Amino acid sequence: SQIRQNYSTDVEAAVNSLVNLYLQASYTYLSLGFYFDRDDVALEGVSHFFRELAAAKRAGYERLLKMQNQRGGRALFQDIKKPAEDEWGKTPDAMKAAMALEKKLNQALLDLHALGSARTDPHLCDFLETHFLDEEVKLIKKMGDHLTNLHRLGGPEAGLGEYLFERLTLKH
Amino acid sequence: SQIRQNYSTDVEAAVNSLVNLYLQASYTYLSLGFYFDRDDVALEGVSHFFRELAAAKRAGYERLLKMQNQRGGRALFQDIKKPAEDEWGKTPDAMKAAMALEKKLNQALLDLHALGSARTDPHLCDFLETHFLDEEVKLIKKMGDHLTNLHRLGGPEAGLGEYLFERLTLKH
Amino acid sequence: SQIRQNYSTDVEAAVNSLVNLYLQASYTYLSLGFYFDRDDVALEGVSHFFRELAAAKRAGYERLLKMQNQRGGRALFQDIKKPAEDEWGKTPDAMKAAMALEKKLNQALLDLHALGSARTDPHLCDFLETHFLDEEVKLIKKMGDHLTNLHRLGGPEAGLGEYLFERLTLKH
Amino acid sequence: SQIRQNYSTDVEAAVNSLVNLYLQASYTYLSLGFYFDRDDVALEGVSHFFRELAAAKRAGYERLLKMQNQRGGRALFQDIKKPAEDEWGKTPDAMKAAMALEKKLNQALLDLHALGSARTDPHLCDFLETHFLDEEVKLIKKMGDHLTNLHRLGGPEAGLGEYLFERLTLKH
Ligand SMILES: [Fe+3]
Ligand SMILES: [Fe+3]
Ligand SMILES: [Fe+3]
Ligand SMILES: [Fe+3]
Ligand SMILES: [Fe+3]
Ligand SMILES: [Fe+3]
Ligand SMILES: [Fe+3]
Ligand SMILES: [Fe+3]
Ligand SMILES: [Fe+3]
Ligand SMILES: [Fe+3]
Ligand SMILES: [Fe+3]
Ligand SMILES: [Fe+3]
Ligand SMILES: [Fe+3]
Ligand SMILES: [Fe+3]
Ligand SMILES: [Fe+3]
Ligand SMILES: [Fe+3]
Ligand SMILES: [Fe+3]
Ligand SMILES: [Fe+3]
Ligand SMILES: [Fe+3]
Ligand SMILES: [Fe+3]
Ligand SMILES: [Fe+3]
Ligand SMILES: [Fe+3]
Ligand SMILES: [Fe+3]
Ligand SMILES: [Fe+3]
Ligand SMILES: [Fe+3]
Ligand SMILES: [Fe+3]
Ligand SMILES: [Fe+3]
Ligand SMILES: [Fe+3]
Ligand SMILES: [Fe+3]
Ligand SMILES: [Fe+3]
Ligand SMILES: [Fe+3]
Ligand SMILES: [Fe+3]
Ligand SMILES: [O]
Ligand SMILES: [O]
Ligand SMILES: [O]
Ligand SMILES: [O]
Repeated sequence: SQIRQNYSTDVEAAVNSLVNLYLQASYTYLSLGFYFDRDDVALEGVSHFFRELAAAKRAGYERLLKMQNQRGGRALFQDIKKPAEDEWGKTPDAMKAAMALEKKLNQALLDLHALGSARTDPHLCDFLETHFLDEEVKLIKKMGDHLTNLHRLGGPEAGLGEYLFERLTLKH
Repeated sequence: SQIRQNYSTDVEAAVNSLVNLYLQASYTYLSLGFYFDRDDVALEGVSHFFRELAAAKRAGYERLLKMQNQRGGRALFQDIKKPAEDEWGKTPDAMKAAMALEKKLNQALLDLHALGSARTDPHLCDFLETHFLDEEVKLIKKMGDHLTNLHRLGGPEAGLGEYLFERLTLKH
Repeated sequence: SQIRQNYSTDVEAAVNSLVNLYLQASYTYLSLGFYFDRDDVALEGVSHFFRELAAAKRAGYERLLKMQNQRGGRALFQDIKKPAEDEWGKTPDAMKAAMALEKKLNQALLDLHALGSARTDPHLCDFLETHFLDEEVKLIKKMGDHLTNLHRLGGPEAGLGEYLFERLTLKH
Repeated sequence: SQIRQNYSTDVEAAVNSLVNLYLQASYTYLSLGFYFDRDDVALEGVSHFFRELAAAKRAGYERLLKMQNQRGGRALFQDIKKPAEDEWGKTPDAMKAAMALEKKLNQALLDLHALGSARTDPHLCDFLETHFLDEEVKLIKKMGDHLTNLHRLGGPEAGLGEYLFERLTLKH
């Protein structure tokens, strides 16, 4: 590659791998979005929430692909694994799956930062620090706050709580 | 008729019949509207909802009458049957009646489309596809979502649920 | 399903299947987009073209999922197969792959319309006629025009032709 | 120095050295700029391109000098070596020299980041990551794309290609 400089084959491949993980996360949020729009689930604000996250994850993989091209890497695509569930349960259930997905993405970002740090690749490191790491932290914090409010709204009176949460916390 | 072309007497008569069904549906929504405005029911957002539907149904029969005249058909009017109930119960009860009415209207639209398809009358078919069929589907979906939220708000704590739903979902 | 009406299990399943085909088409256009952005391909207007198509295909599957929910269907997701190529060749090569993909999507839309016509499902038919069929026809025509201009720019002097086409036809 | 803190004499000296390298790069782009403005070269867009880079490199050394003063370092200036060529050839030739210069600057930035990382100097590191490293990567990618388009426009018909490239890619 005429442009490649300080860009290890390991990072290149781990970037391709993180791309597939963003693709799959996007796909998982697509499924969660349409799930909460089902006439028998009918929680519009929950649906909007997961739909925004599909979009955000798509921006992530688009940014990883762009950086791949900028460093002289070559994208390679693999199959995107279908989401882990077909039916997502109640808002708390779904929010827990989302939390678990985001922790997985955050761990992959941290592992990739470790890798690029090990190959003394500071461009790759700060790319992750600037466009990914703070976004994950903010988003995980938000999901935690959501889980805390669902839990406080939970238990015996849980149908009402899920309604209120969707109406009063989730936008629209 | 100097203008009539490709317009079967069967469609003409089924159009007159669907007009009476829209008239009766309009009438049913009138009754539901004023019912939820009673001082001892007092759910303004529910009342507004059913009042908007009376208006929407009236637009439907006005459009059917206009098309009747445009094709060279002749309108004939029959008595409009009074609504099936005088008292409509609680929001879920009323919403179920509305769902059942809309399914009946949708079945009549589908039967009329089948008929006009059988008389190879594509103008009539696409008139229904453009001005009626998508409206029914959207409206049925909405009523289903409503029923799902009333159900989740239902059971022991149902008075509070009906209040919240009217305040937080139904506009005004 | 409390809302489902005139919505066959066959259409439901063929809709789920067409969703996966749009997902895979989107994915193929993603790969084509980043491919033409490689420092050693470097045809920005070609890249923009395929990137817009990824977005358009994504709008398609989002619309299919929305309609699925509106009719009372249930989305089911399968793995998304990786694109057929890793490297896409020259502009004419890529444009031919795109043409072939769009013909496949158009054939699937036509087969689904045939199916829904066979189950006398006019809502499904006109949904496809309104949001899909004309879009395919316009897009195929455009791809054909592109192929005709690449061909006229082709042969011995082909490097120059690909440059001119990207600069003077493809926007930016 | 009353302000100096965590600022090694090695970084200080390597900063002075990188300043001279930016000064010399600026000087090289000055020469390339006026070269493409010669009546017998006459490629205005190529000239503008290299002139903008002289300016960009000057901003770099001005920023390095400012940071030097901010950390309590002392600037020391050495002779600026004349550019390596008097005559720069054709657009591809010049673009290759520019690529080679930018790779040299990028290697010096990476070496300085390694150094400041070794002296645990995170201010210096992030200064480079924020104001230098991404700029180099973007600029190298652009130069690569340029070289790819010149190459595709090259060979037998090369005079025409250089004209088109200057007119249709290079701004003005
Ligand atoms: Fe939001
Ligand atoms: Fe399961
Ligand atoms: Fe399941
Ligand atoms: Fe940093
Ligand atoms: Fe860092
Ligand atoms: Fe928002
Ligand atoms: Fe929003
Ligand atoms: Fe709303
Ligand atoms: Fe309203
Ligand atoms: Fe009764
Ligand atoms: Fe009664
Ligand atoms: Fe039609
Ligand atoms: Fe039709
Ligand atoms: Fe209670
Ligand atoms: Fe309204
Ligand atoms: Fe209103
Ligand atoms: Fe009020
Ligand atoms: Fe465009
Ligand atoms: Fe192959
Ligand atoms: Fe290949
Ligand atoms: Fe049709
Ligand atoms: Fe020639
Ligand atoms: Fe455009
Ligand atoms: Fe555009
Ligand atoms: Fe451009
Ligand atoms: Fe410029
Ligand atoms: Fe020489
Ligand atoms: Fe010389
Ligand atoms: Fe750093
Ligand atoms: Fe400019
Ligand atoms: Fe300029
Ligand atoms: Fe000029
Ligand atoms: O939102
Ligand atoms: O409304
Ligand atoms: O575009
Ligand atoms: O420029």
